[PDB]
Amino acid sequence: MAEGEITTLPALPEDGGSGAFPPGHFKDPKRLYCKNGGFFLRIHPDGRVDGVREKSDPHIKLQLQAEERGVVSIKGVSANRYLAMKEDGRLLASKSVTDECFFFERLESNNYNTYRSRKYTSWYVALKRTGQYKLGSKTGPGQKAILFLPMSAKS
Repeated sequence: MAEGEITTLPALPEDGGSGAFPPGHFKDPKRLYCKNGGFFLRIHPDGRVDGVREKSDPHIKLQLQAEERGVVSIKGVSANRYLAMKEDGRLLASKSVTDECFFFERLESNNYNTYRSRKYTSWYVALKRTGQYKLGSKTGPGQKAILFLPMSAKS
């Protein structure tokens, strides 16, 4: 009956944020919790990307990896696929990584993170309120769907 995996509750591990996010936190998976509509990102094995409020889904355990400075490659653990944004706006995942699998990460002044697309820095990643994936064409500033809260599953 224990909700979620190893519990969670609001916390703040490593309070030494005197800079940004140097290499030292991409060793454990990270749950992407969307503050808009409260929805956790979840990559299905079929590639279909969709968010869900069921934190008891071991499919939301995405393995992130820091590549260059500010660049971070996302990867699915159970899905075993790298997220990829198409050119029209359809988001999907594949076993082979590509140049569209990168996402410029940027932390704002609100403890909220923001993943911006690379091959398309003119659009950010954001889900809908019904748990569906918002087209990368309707995404943009003004919408708070960009306020993500990737919590590391340390403990």
